[PDB]
Amino acid sequence: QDITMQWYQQLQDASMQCVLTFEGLTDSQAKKIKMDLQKAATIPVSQISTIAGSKLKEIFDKIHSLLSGKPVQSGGRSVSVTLNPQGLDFVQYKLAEKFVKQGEEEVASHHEAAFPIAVVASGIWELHPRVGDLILAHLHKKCPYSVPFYPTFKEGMALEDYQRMLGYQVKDSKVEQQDNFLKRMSGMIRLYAAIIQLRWPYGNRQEIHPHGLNHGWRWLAQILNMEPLSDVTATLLFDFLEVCGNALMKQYQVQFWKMLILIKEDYFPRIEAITSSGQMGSFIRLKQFLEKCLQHKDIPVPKGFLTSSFWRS
Amino acid sequence: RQQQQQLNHEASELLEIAHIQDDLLERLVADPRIPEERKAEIEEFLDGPIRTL
Repeated sequence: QDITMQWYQQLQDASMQCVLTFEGLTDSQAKKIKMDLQKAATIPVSQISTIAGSKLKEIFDKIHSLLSGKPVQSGGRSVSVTLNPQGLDFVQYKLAEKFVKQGEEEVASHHEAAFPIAVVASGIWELHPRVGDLILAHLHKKCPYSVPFYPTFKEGMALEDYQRMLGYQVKDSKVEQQDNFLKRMSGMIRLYAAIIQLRWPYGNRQEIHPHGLNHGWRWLAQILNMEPLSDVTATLLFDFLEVCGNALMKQYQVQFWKMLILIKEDYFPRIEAITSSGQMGSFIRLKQFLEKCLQHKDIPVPKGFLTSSFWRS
Repeated sequence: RQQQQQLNHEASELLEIAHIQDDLLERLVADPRIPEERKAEIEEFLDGPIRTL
């Protein structure tokens, strides 16, 4: 997976170059500006789950306006980014991470919210590809299983530093649990699995999807050609196919079913050996989801998918 | 004639068992309600020497 890890490093170190570009943003009024941008660049993403589709275009334009140079209403006074080169590079970073935090602390709790957040992330990525590379940067670090790559336990570094690589949320004191960590990882790739299939409707876009559905085929191929982890793999595989299996079936008619009549024969027996009966909850539901789909020859539309009824009311 | 019949009888019984085993293996592999992980395990133990009833 050298090809993928090189591309992975590019987005990582390239986001690190962004960590260096606005270090000057790290006075009494200069602190007011930093908060005003961090504030007026993360509230809109938090309301995407709680709005009507008829109104959802308001948030898209409000993000597009603030980010394109135009002003936006934050509180009472108006905020802008024009002639604010660090504020521009600062908003793209916090915006890209807020999209991931929402997939981390909302999509984990409520799977339906992935799609209204994905379309908005997909349209902004479309108009501003730099924001999208920052979206992949944070998604990759917070969730390395979305690259995908399984970090290995290494000698010479502390254990706590290794647990963070795995994506475990740790306060300075201790590491987060595993059950709450599996939810954070699920919600993050259900969001990602929704992004690679949905497209912002309005705007009259001539070009291709920013992060197309092609990245969904390789991801499934790239995690099934490596040995599975005990509980993560069987979980993340399910909540990925449930979200993006339908869109992947239509694009690749016969090639997707060949990949699906394979996991039942080859990759499913592999998961039984590595996992004790005490934590089979991932693999057991991975089959319940298929057995229906296999005999039905169809993957249900993800529960929460956006319909036309959503865009009018 | 006795030695012929005893061999024709052993081959007839083993052929009856073998056909049962072949009908099973085929049906199990094709069954939608069987997980893939198990099918590979079934193919290993049934696509070889003939098993007891």
